[PDB]
Amino acid sequence: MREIVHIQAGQCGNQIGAKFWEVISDEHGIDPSGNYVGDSDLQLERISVYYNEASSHKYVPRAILVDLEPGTMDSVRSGAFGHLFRPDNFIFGQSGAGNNWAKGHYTEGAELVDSVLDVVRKECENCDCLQGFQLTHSLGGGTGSGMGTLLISKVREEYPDRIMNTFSVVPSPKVSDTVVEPYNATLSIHQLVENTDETYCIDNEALYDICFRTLKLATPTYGDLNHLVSATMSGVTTSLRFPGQLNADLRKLAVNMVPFPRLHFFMPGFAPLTARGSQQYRALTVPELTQQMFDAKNMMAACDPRHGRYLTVATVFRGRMSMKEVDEQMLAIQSKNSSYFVEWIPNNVKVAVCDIPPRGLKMSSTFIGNSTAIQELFKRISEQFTAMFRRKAFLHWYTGEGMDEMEFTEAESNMNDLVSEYQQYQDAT
Amino acid sequence: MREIVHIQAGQCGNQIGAKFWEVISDEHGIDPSGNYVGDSDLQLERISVYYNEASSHKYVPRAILVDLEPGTMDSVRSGAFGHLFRPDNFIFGQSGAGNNWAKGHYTEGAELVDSVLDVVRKECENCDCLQGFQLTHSLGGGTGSGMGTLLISKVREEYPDRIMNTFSVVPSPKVSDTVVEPYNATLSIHQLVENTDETYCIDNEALYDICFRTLKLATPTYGDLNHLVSATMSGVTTSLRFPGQLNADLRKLAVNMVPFPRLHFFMPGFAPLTARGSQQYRALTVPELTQQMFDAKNMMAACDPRHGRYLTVATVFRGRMSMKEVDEQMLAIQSKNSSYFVEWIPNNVKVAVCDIPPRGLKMSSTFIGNSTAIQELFKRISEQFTAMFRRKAFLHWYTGEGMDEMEFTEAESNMNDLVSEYQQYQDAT
Amino acid sequence: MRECISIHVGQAGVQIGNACWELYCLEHGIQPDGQMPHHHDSFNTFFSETGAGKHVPRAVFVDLEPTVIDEVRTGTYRQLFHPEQLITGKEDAANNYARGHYTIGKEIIDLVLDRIRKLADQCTGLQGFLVFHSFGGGTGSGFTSLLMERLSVDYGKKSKLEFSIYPAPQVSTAVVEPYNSILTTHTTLEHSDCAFMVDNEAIYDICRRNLDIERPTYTNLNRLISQIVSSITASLRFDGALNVDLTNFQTNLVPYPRIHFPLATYAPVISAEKAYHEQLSVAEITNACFEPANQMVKCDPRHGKYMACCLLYRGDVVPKDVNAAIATIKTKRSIQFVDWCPTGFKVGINYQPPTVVPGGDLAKVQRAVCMLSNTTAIAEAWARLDHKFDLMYAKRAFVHWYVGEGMEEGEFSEAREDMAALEKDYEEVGVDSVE
Amino acid sequence: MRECISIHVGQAGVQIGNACWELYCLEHGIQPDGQMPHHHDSFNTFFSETGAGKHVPRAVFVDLEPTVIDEVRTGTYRQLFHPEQLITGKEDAANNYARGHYTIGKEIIDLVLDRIRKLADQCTGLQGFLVFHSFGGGTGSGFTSLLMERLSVDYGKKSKLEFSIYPAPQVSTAVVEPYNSILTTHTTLEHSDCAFMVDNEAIYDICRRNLDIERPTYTNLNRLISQIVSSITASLRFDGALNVDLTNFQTNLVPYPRIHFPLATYAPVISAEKAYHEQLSVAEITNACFEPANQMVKCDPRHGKYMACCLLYRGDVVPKDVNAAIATIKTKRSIQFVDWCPTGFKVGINYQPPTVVPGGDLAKVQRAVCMLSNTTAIAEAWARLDHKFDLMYAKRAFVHWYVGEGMEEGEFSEAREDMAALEKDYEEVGVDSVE
Ligand SMILES: Nc1nc2c(ncn2[C@@H]2O[C@H](COP(=O)(O)OP(=O)(O)OP(=O)(O)O)[C@@H](O)[C@H]2O)c(=O)[nH]1
Ligand SMILES: Nc1nc2c(ncn2[C@@H]2O[C@H](COP(=O)(O)OP(=O)(O)OP(=O)(O)O)[C@@H](O)[C@H]2O)c(=O)[nH]1
Ligand SMILES: Nc1nc2c(ncn2[C@@H]2O[C@H](COP(=O)(O)OP(=O)(O)OP(=O)(O)O)[C@@H](O)[C@H]2O)c(=O)[nH]1
Ligand SMILES: Nc1nc2c(ncn2[C@@H]2O[C@H](COP(=O)(O)OP(=O)(O)OP(=O)(O)O)[C@@H](O)[C@H]2O)c(=O)[nH]1
Ligand SMILES: [Mg+2]
Ligand SMILES: [Mg+2]
Ligand SMILES: [Mg+2]
Ligand SMILES: [Mg+2]
Repeated sequence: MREIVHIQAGQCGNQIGAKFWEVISDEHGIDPSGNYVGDSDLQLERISVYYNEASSHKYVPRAILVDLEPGTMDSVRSGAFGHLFRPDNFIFGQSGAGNNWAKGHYTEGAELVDSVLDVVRKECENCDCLQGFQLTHSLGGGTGSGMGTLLISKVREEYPDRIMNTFSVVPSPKVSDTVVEPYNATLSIHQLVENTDETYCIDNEALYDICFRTLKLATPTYGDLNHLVSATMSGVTTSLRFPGQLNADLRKLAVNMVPFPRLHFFMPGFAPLTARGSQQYRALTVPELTQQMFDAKNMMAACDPRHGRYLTVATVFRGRMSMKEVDEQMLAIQSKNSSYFVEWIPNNVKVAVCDIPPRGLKMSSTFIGNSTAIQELFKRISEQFTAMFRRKAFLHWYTGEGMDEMEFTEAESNMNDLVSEYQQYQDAT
Repeated sequence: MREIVHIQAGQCGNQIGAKFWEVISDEHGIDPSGNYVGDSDLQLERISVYYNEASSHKYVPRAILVDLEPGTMDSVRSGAFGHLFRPDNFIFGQSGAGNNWAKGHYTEGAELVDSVLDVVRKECENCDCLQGFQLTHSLGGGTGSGMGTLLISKVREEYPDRIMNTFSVVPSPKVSDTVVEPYNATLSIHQLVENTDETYCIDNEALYDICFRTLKLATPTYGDLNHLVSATMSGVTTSLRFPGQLNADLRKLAVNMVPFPRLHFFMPGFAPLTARGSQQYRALTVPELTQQMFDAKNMMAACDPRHGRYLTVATVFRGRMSMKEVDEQMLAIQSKNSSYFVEWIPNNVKVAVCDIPPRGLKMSSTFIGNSTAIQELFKRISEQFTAMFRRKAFLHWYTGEGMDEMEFTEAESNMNDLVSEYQQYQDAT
Repeated sequence: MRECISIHVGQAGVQIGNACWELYCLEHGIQPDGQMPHHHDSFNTFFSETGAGKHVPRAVFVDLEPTVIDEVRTGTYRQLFHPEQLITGKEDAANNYARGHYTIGKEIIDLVLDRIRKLADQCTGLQGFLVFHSFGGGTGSGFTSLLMERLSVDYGKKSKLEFSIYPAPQVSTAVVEPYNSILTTHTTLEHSDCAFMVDNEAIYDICRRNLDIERPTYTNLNRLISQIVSSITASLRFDGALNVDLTNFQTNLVPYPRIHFPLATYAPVISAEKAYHEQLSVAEITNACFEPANQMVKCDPRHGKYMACCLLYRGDVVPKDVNAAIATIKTKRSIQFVDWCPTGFKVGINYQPPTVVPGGDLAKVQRAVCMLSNTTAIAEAWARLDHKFDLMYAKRAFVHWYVGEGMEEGEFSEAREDMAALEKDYEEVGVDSVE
Repeated sequence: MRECISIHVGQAGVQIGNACWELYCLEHGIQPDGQMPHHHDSFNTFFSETGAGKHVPRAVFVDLEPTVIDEVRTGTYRQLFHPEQLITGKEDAANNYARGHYTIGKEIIDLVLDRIRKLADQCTGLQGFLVFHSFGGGTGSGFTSLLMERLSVDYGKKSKLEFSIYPAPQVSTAVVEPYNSILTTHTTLEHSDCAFMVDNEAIYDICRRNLDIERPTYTNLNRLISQIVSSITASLRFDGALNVDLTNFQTNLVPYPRIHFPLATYAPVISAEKAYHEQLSVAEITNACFEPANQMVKCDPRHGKYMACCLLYRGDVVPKDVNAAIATIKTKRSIQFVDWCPTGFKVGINYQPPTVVPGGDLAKVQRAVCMLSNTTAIAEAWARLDHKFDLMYAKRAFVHWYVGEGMEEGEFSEAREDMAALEKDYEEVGVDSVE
């Protein structure tokens, strides 16, 4: 009932997915072999949303894993937790895009996109009632940004009356993993804005602050870093997977948090985050969860709200815990931080409560907030892009694969246009 | 009761039969020696249709294996599964036809055809009530194509009120096994059209793709290549061999699928196909059978139905399975694929259900659809033939054994006439 | 005493009859082997008693192919049937009306008639015939039309009732149904007292929605059919406060010689777990039976008029609320009668509650309603089917199989105009006329 | 004999109905499975009797999302409810009144109307409808509008009482809350006889202060609202020294076609340890009920004037002391009535003391009072909601969603002007005027 399809593109998508489906397996009590070994029957009431029943109590997931190079699939296939995927889903190419937009959207993406479009259509008909699409990709590389944008356009035209969520990874401001970051970003965003519904802008080095400071980890590896991304990934969509006193769903969030079609760039956040040694000295209660959530320190995007305002906010609590203090504390946050909210949107808070606590924790909360602070996130990217394109650098081979100089004209003329309304609304009266 | 006669001509007919009667042996549970070793008496209630009861609980097939050269019989007789055939049936010549039409129709076929007609008549009187003839030949070779139509004419004149089916193997478009392919085909088909009730046009390389794509077998040998042909062969005639909720018979298929006497060229199809490794992750459920059956790529003929329309469509299900879902599904297939059906034949579907599953599978289905896409198959052969015949290439070797120039005139004047009528019906209103 | 024989032809009739005669032994307490563990006749109208304690049925099983009859011999109901009646040929008709009516029909038609006169003389007060034949098939359409000619001449004026299997509009098992149906109806239009219509696609909705079963095999579907079959003759075999005989419906539901095509309906049809939460009263099953979602033919009566009706209750039924519930139906405006039929209902009551076969989908019930309404809603069924056949004959598809087996092209034209005549007369009478 | 049916819409409706029907089961002494170990009719008003000793409710649970209905199916009350009424769609409206009223709402409204017609024809002396729905919920508001329109079209003049969930001024859980409220209130202003208001923040204040519970889950609030519902319905369900009916409630509370928005209150609401140290006298419970800190809508009547009042006392009660308390509260200064209503009181008495649920937050009582007041203090809440909606709509937020889901601008404009006029008329009538 209300199934959603998981799509993974780029190297991050499989790396995030390899740990994402680890989390879902533990929640539903699924052994690595793929056989149910759980005890509670509440988890099996709604199991079709993510997994699919198969012959002899098999539970293969509804996952599509696609990459341009075989260097990522061999890891998940040969490694553990690869025995439950269906090998038909393991779509792979021959060579990577090489961090090229054209080599991920025009030249080689034409023949690969036709193969995946078959499997997703095959998966869609197998579904009972499709609810939406859940996509994971990177905005910095070529395969994740290039084809993933192309796949969205093809999915959008075939399924116009359906919702989709993109858990994109915004390029890090302070550190640049790839030399050519701005060129990939602006080309993807210019095509993403008009053909998507709701995106979660997370950051790479912003995650580094939390694990090093809040979790007090000295060597944060990608295994631990991706684990935090999974927690805020399994919490947003846990409302329809489990019962609750005030339920939510994928469409419910999109109605409350998208005032305008263009303004659909979000900011996630997770709480609580306590280390193994320092968790004995903190009373896990409802009060501190909201306080530990709204502060600029525990935020998953490299943005300071102190320079901006919160347009809308949605908090998805979990675990067995009463609701009276949820609103009385939300009112206190609304009153104490009253200078940090938009005036022409009253009571701009949405709340929802689940029933099943996360593994090894009594209660937790997930915060997603549409804020104006993203305005400076795009300006920094736009400032970097407009400097390099003026020198006409690195584009001597971009034109070699079909794309042309005039393509830059519209991409840049909209990012400054998008940020114009993204900012003029903040001071609008 | 309604006995069937199996005729095998050429090397392919012997090779197909060498594995066909393996399939029948497993279904009816007979040992290689020839003694029943089964467990269920449901198999022996109708055993006379294919096998023949003999003294001391021994069964012998009602099949004759004949070729112009002794190499093929030497393999089957010396090898296993040669101890159940009655040695009288093993008819062989002195030398192969050498891929020559005249040598297989006039010179070396005249003396052999009298010997085989004796065994045909002898077997027919041993029969209780004859139902028809099954013939397996090749349209590219000499002996299978040359004598095969000669035996058809001899059988047709002496049993006029009887049905027969030919499992002809259409020459491959992409690869030509023999240099002189078109000359054999156009001469045989012109003689095939006049006195054949119904034919199954299968292809060779079109079956190469099926084994390579789904079965993911890197080296498809003829031992495994012919296995899928036998399953299609066994699926057609298992309706009268076993009980069913809704039975079909060889006379039912012909009347349902032959709107006009000249239009009896078919396209087979089998489902499901799953490799041993990837069969655990697919839930064998009736909805997936029909969808896997109708897609253009999973076809046993090298002709995509996208460029044509289905005149009539059959479906012979197998195994324990409910009747509602198959009933409602083909409506959904009809509704979704409504643009690929002939307008002046609504409800153009025949459905039949058996009650015994195939070996090692919960259920299966067989598709036999008279399509217009055959039109593109004959045009290529006619185009190839008319190019070579203009240069008179290889002609001087054919006319030296009985044939002459204007013999080719009617054969070509029939193909373009038949393909014209085959074409002026899909666009007819 | 008053005897009726049943003719089952084709795998449709035999499969229906396998469960049809399954029900009668349960109703009359007859063990499958013929032994025994209102009462005492009950079975004398169906179960011709033999010398020993065995009772043998009065059925005539006939088919062309020897397939479907084979499991009947080897089934659990092996000893009950008398081994002579199971007449079998050697090969079927292959959905060919011509084959089953001209070529292979004649070589076996003389054998079934021999067993008819054998059984008709065995009985004393013979009343009529029951026919269980489909339309799509060959042996169920061409062969049974031969019988309608043979029984009519042998026995002038007796009851001839057919329980047909109407081909579905959307659901289509065969590909030559428009050819078999129109040829069958034209020949058997004038040789049938009344023909109860049953559609195959309609019973899926009843089983899927009303009974809530996701796997409706033919075993469960055919069970829902024998209930009406056991209902039409539920007054001959049992004593009731208001009895009805087979000539009653024949006289009450046939206003014109051509318009004799009613349609069956059964009630209540509710599940097992839902039984505990239902009151199951006489007042509601009259409404439950009449709702357009409960009829067994895919033709909503709202599009037309109810020419006539007929109800046969049973069990602990009191004739007052039956009078009350039926009376209020005329007030409700989902019903619409014709002007020249101010009185248009017939009621029959019985003292025997229906009995559910063990392992069946239905639950034990104390009441039963079986409505047989001749209505104008069946006019769309002929017109819609006539459109399909008229499209075939435009380019003479599939014709060469028929012509070469012993029929003429001229015979096809006569059957085409006959359905136009029936459709014109049936609509003209159904629609209002001046003066 | 006088039958009223309950329609529960949305998750709030389903949970409130679960609590309410639990309370009814304890009140009438029926086990959860339908069996049972003044009294017996009473249960014939709600619990329709089936063939066996089981009784089944007259409830119609309807929702779009299936999760809460799955929960209520899996709950301990799985045998009691009739499985057919639990109508579920596939996806919720997601706080979109447009989705809940136009796009998906029309695809299930036919089924819910069919079930309503079936249940209403099942009963004999139908009284009216009780609708348990919220305001913020998109499905709740959309189905409220659609069902009000359909029921008003079908049944002309019957009682239609609503138990809404008013949006709280400070407590808030939605962002499109003003839009949902304005649209539903404009649509159902003219299609409801009398609509009660309940707010969550007020109940939270009551449970915090009067009952002194620090962990007030939704169960306690639902228990409270169920207690008010049972108290208002006990007049029909039981015999007393002075009975009162739903028509009495309407004709004594609402004086005008539009001013039909009362508010509810219950007394006594005291804890368990405080029960021993209290007297629970008629006068003191009457004063506590009239105390402004016990009202269940976050609006203090000191800012306005009472216009009509109805009080139902249940348990051991003396009309003399009831009269004395009413007279002294009438003569008290702080409570102020309107000039043109010299008599603003309606008293009913019932002989059945309330029964406390096991494990409940409340304590056993021998006297209970339910109060329903039509006043002018709701004008401030209407004005606040209108101001919030106007502020949100001044720059066209979420209007793209609403318009894309089949809306226009005239609907918003007319809803705004309609509530402006309604607030103006409410204030003008409530305020004192010369002559
Ligand atoms: N969150 C997270 N991000 C990662 C991780 N590994 C890589 N990334 C991000 O992914 C980007 C890599 O680019 P990709 O889109 O994967 O490109 P690719 O798969 O190497 O293919 P090419 O574009 O052709 O080079 C880097 O810029 C990182 O920011 C990871 O483990 N966790
Ligand atoms: N499907 C299938 N086809 C085969 C197989 N082996 C051979 N063939 C076909 O058979 C054809 C060979 O021609 P034949 O009719 O057998 O000729 P022959 O038996 O060798 O006798 P000559 O015509 O005198 O050479 C080839 O063109 C192949 O297409 C097989 O194992 N499977
Ligand atoms: N109600 C019901 N109908 C059936 C059943 N089995 C087959 N049918 C119907 O019978 C039709 C097939 O035509 P038949 O008259 O049965 O064909 P046949 O009896 O095998 O005789 P031939 O036409 O000669 O093959 C199908 O279209 C089905 O609708 C059954 O079990 N129950
Ligand atoms: N009194 C009370 N109110 C509740 C309760 N649960 C939810 N609510 C109210 O219901 C509102 C939510 O709207 P719902 O009708 O439940 O919406 P939904 O069921 O999720 O369906 P959609 O509107 O389509 O999203 C909240 O604003 C709450 O004020 C409850 O247990 N008791
Ligand atoms: Mg790469
Ligand atoms: Mg050879
Ligand atoms: Mg047959
Ligand atoms: Mg909801």
